[PDB]
Amino acid sequence: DAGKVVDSETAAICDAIFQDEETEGAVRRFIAEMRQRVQADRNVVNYPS
Amino acid sequence: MDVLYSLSKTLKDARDKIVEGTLYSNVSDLIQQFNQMIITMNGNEFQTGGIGNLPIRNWNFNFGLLGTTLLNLDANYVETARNTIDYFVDFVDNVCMDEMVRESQRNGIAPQSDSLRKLSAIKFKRINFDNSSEYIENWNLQNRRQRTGFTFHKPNIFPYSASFTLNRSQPAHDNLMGTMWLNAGSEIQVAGFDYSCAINAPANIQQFEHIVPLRRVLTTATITLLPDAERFSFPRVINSADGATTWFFNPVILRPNNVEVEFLLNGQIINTYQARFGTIVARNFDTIRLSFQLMRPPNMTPAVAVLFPNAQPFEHHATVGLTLRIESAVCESVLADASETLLANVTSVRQEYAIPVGPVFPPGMNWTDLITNYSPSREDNLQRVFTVASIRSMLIK
Ligand SMILES: [Zn+2]
Repeated sequence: DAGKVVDSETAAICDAIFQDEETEGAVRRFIAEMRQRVQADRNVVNYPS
Repeated sequence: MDVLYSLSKTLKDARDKIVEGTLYSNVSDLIQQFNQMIITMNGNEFQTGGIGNLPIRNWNFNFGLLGTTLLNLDANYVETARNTIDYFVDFVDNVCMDEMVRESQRNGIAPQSDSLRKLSAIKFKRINFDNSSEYIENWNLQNRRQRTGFTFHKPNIFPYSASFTLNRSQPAHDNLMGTMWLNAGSEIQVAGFDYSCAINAPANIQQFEHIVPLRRVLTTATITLLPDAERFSFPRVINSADGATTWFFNPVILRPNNVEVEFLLNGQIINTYQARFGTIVARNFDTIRLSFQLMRPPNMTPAVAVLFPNAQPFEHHATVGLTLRIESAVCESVLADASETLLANVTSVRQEYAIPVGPVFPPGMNWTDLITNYSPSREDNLQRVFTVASIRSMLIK
């Protein structure tokens, strides 16, 4: 779904983990499912890095 | 300890859910757990046994992951997983037998074997799975100081005891008074007697009493009360107090008059029941106080009046008794009972491998000697060993 990461290099790192044939199943399945949390009131955001 | 239960939970589920022909979506989340067991366990090495006749074995883990690409599981996928499960289930047997056999006196709640101390690192914490059993749930609630509870069917709360008490005696032993009792398992049978049948008592009534203290506090018990002690009803000969001589007891049995059963907690009366037989409850208690009395019958037919004269030769002795029995109760410490076999698994390991007597437990794991002096140092060891015996019972019956 619509998920985001924290800047431009942590998207370039996690894309190469998704591609190569060595990473395990619980890590490759995970980075298609990690989520930010916006929470418009209280002004607190969360982004993976 | 928490990761030893988590190894056995997903080896039990791996033999049950990974069957031939099943759909892959039924086992899609177990294989992610079972592959993540293997990644954590590879490269490590272990050593179990060494005490008694328990042999020394070395363990080494180098396995490969399972496939995650079929739609229905076939016989290649089952037979390549059974020869991985059968090595882990042999490892867990020898860790559980290594821990049920050891004990300490300073802090018995800590792990004692070499393998279970090594599994308590933060490297192995990712193997942790759900904790849904009764003993592993009470292991975690009690570790944070929250209130726990074990449910028993006929709990072995009374140590074995069979004795008497003479409130009136002479060396001829022909005019006696007192009580007799048997406390064994979860059953109390007390019986009071009087040879004169209250011929000289004030208002022809003789009062009896029997007080049984417990070792641990029971909660929400279901108790059956019946107005006869069937064990102290026949003629018998009994030795004296110091084993010198023997004395004879020939009973006839009246009904118990004015029965009062009280359920105490720190000397406070929680419950009471007055001439009420059958099934009763007891919400919170640690001391049972039985009270009952003998009354001479004021009207007697000629067949009865010959039995109880006024003079000294009393050939038929009066007897009044009760019978109490705990069906099920909830305690907070571990005990033994009549339904589950956790005490039998602990003693059978120690007897098989010829284990020497240690500093804590009685010789031969005698339950009468263990509930008699049930110290807090023995309670922490007994919970640590019944919990390991509960983990081993999932894999190996
Ligand atoms: Zn039963």
